[PDB]
Amino acid sequence: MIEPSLKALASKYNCEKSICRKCYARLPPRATNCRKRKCGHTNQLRPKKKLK
Amino acid sequence: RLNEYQVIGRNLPTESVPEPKLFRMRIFAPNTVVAKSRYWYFLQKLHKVKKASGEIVSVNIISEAKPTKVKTFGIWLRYESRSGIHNMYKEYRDVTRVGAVETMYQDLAARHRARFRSIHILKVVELEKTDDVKRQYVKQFLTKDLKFPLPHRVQKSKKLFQATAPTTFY
Amino acid sequence: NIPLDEIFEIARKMQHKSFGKNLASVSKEILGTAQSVGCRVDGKNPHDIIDAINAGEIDVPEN
Amino acid sequence: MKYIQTDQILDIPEGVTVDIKARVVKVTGPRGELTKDLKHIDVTFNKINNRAIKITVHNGDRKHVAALRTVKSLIANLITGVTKGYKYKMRFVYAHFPINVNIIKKDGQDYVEIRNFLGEKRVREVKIHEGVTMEISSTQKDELIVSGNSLEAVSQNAADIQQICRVRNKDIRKFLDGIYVSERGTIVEE
Amino acid sequence: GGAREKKVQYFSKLRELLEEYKSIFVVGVDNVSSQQMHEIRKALRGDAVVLMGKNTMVRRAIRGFLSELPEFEKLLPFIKGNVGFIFTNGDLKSIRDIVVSNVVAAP
RNA sequence: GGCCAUGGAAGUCGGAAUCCGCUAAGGAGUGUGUAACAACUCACCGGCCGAAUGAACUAGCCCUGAAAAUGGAUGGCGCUCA
Ligand SMILES: [Mg+2]
Ligand SMILES: [Mg+2]
Ligand SMILES: [Mg+2]
Ligand SMILES: [Mg+2]
Ligand SMILES: [Mg+2]
Ligand SMILES: [Mg+2]
Ligand SMILES: [Mg+2]
Ligand SMILES: [Mg+2]
Ligand SMILES: [Mg+2]
Ligand SMILES: [Mg+2]
Ligand SMILES: [Zn+2]
Repeated sequence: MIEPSLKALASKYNCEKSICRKCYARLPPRATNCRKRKCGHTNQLRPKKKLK
Repeated sequence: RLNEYQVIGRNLPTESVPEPKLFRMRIFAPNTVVAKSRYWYFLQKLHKVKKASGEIVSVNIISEAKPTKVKTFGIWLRYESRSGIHNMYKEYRDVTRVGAVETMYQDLAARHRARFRSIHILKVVELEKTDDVKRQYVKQFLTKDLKFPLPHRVQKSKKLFQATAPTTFY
Repeated sequence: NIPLDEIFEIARKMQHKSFGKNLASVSKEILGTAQSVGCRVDGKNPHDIIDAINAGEIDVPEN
Repeated sequence: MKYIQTDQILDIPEGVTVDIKARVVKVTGPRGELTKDLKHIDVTFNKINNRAIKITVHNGDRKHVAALRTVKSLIANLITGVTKGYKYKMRFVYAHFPINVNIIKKDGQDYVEIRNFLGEKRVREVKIHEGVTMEISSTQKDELIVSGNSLEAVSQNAADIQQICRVRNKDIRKFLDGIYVSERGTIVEE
Repeated sequence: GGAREKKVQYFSKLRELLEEYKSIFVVGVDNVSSQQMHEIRKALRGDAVVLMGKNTMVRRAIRGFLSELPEFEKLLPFIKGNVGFIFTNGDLKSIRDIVVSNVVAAP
């Protein structure tokens, strides 16, 4: 089991992200555009879904 | 290569109207043949007159008042793009009114693909006050004690081969 | 339906609540919070009869 | 737009001697010297005084102007690396399998040896960059201290250690095991 | 357009309370909660009025109006940082009994 | 600890609601955290620096959109302030 203090540190790298809707990119949560050229730097982003 | 012309014309006198109003336009044209042609182009955009029913009264070159005084010009434009019709305003640095218009024609050709046929010059005004300057790409030359070098000078050679290493100091 | 001339009593029995201006502000706190339920507050719902005396309708400047 | 001139001001603390010649920066401080070649950028340098340096770009376009404050920031990072140092603290995050981390030396090279990560029999080895010091924290359980003068080497070794512990073929939202950077600071506390 | 009206009401009630009472001293706080502030004005119903706001508005809105009520002038350079106002008139002791009463600290 | 739902939901499970009072500041709450609170983070208002900043739109070049079969064609080489 992971302590809650360490679980937030790990979640900062694995979970707190946004995802490009066309090419599936792991983006910073605050990002407004995708960094990949293949999708045309689209603004169509959505948060990475969480376990529930 | 352009000149600024004052072209004055009028409707042909009739027994009803024997002295029609005289209208003047300032035309930037390469020669006097296009100056009188451009004049009729704009009168038929505004006044019920034609070249067949009108008469050119005077064509005169308008020389720069102070051709060796550095000025900043604001030019108001109305140009046609591939999709619609647009108004625009731009600023140019030059010593003659004609030379700013020549820069304008080169400038809208390069950034907007606007040909000479697609441009209407609404107004050319010399900006007297430094507060009258709105655009930052010419306002940067109105700062006090402006200095700048010209790094990386490339010298044009008359010969194909040079026996010494190239340099770019300047 | 209340007041039943006792909504001031609900405010002066709950005298330790709203840190308002002068007593009558405490009467307004119950006015706002009892609006959330929704019954026979003088015919309709509050945020209406409240806003009457909030601006000035009849008379509750009770001392 | 070709901005006529753009400037940034470096600040040199009292004990530090920056030294620039032909876009080769050598920063000297109490903690040592760091050097960096910037021949891939067109910038010019002026020594304002012994405590300040002006960094200038003449007639630069948007991207070439953008490359100016990054030069400033890199030299500032060099200065604080030779006057304060850098320290990255890493916490070992595991749910079930303890991560067995040792500082080994093989073939005359220092390595960080990770064992039993997610129960694997594999032994992970990360080369320790030159000028970088590793230490197993005594005051904290499951903590690694990466320290050194150069911020780039320290952060890149830390990233190497973090990256070698990536989870494959699992829901990484659930399988949060790994080695993660928890604190990015300096050797000298402020 | 609503900001310049709440600004005007702020200056309107700033000067409404200036002449109703009088002289005022130093009044600075920090790390003070919203519940922390409700306690002082709970016991100070009428003998004092807890004026509040900010800094930059207060300094200029009075400095330019130093014509109807000059006197202050050199009294403005005192306004620095997190500063409120308690508008009343009592004595150097009679107000610190009713105001300084509530304090919350921390280690 | 708003009402009702709920084993429990106290802002952060779900429905009518979206109010009031102090404020300059605060939503019957933008999130993380709890069985639930607590807890912190926001929404907005403060102190600080001090001269600019945000949004929508228009059209130039470039990029994504743009998948076919022998190896190969701006005519070729090659060309990037051309
Ligand atoms: Mg007409
Ligand atoms: Mg230009
Ligand atoms: Mg141009
Ligand atoms: Mg046309
Ligand atoms: Mg030669
Ligand atoms: Mg699976
Ligand atoms: Mg692109
Ligand atoms: Mg294409
Ligand atoms: Mg080819
Ligand atoms: Mg050429
Ligand atoms: Zn993408």
